[PDB]
Amino acid sequence: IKTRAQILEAASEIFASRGYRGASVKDVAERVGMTKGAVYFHFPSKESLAIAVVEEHYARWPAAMEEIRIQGFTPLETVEEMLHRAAQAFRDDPVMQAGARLQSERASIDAELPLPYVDWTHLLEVPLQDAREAGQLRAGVDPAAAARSLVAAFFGMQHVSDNLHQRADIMERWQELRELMFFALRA
Amino acid sequence: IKTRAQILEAASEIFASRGYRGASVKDVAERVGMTKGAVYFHFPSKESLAIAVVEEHYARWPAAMEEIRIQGFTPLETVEEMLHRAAQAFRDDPVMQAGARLQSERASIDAELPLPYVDWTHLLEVPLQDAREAGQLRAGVDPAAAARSLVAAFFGMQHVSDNLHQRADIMERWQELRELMFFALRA
Ligand SMILES: CCC[C@@H]1OCC(CO)=C1C(=O)O
Ligand SMILES: CCC[C@@H]1OCC(CO)=C1C(=O)O
Repeated sequence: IKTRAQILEAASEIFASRGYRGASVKDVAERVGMTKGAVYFHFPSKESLAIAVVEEHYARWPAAMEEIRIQGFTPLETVEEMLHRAAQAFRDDPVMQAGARLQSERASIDAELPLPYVDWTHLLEVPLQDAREAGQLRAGVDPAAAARSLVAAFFGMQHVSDNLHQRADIMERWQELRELMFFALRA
Repeated sequence: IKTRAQILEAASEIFASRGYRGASVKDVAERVGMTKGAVYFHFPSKESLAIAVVEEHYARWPAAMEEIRIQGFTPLETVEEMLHRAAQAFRDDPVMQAGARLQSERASIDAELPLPYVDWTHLLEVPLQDAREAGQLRAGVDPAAAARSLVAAFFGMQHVSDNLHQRADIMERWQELRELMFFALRA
């Protein structure tokens, strides 16, 4: 039988390609192999399905940061590698593409989706605090401000890449912007 | 009688507050003082009205850059002051707020709106080229890349500010990000 993750992947594919309005639970059930009633057991409405997709595209990242940390990357290199991985994931992964598209549509999706930006901001602030204490971060740079700036800039870069080029050029666009941001952050 | 600009301002107010779907020509006509048939003389459909709002929120900026240039600001200070003025304008001006909201909604507005980002990218590239030739721009920084990075980062900053805080904190959010970007751009 199909798992929650399998249903979520199918839902992600459809939301990424069609948006919330154009997606249906009927089409998710067909894609994934099961009846609508069976899907509703896992996700009782289209709204709850959308929420689960957005939540998942955030909740995955703490574990990634832990994987990087235990390899001994410095605080600022940890932030860099997280954003590298995010860029590849928006490029490739339907759950990320769907999470972003659902959040793009938030003003006209009647569903209580998680607040954008704040999870990644909170996530990155921690290594950025360590970077400050360590002497890695340029004097006067506030870690909370750096976290906000990085998340907003990265968000904007990936959004532009999506809107204009379906994220095909995302890695180059991130490289050129990251070079400036990290030049400004490094002591 | 009402001018095109007056109709466009009323339309902007409604689009900014309600989005494209929730806006109507009927409500624009009521707001501005005139019959729907009289409004349709200027803008034959809701689509053409939306296009005019988005086009206007871009077309205004070349003149602003000229006003700054003739005061003798350096190439990089010209870029800085343009983005300062953009931040205040998104904060305050319904036409800017509407332009951004209509572009946010572009994937589900059936209207041929102008491509986002490219006008501002082209606009800023010119002074950034001058900055390079002048020796103002850090060695190795490509002007076209800097223009893209600045537009995407600024876009993201203002979007986050809108989504979370209705742009109330936009000037502070821009200051902290601009400090990093321009630290990285200046020779
Ligand atoms: C560092 C990822 C920033 C990010 O990009 C898309 C998106 C979806 O709203 C984001 C978020 O909410 O944090
Ligand atoms: C420097 C302004 C960047 C900008 O912010 C909102 C928006 C609307 O799509 C933008 C654009 O298209 O260039």
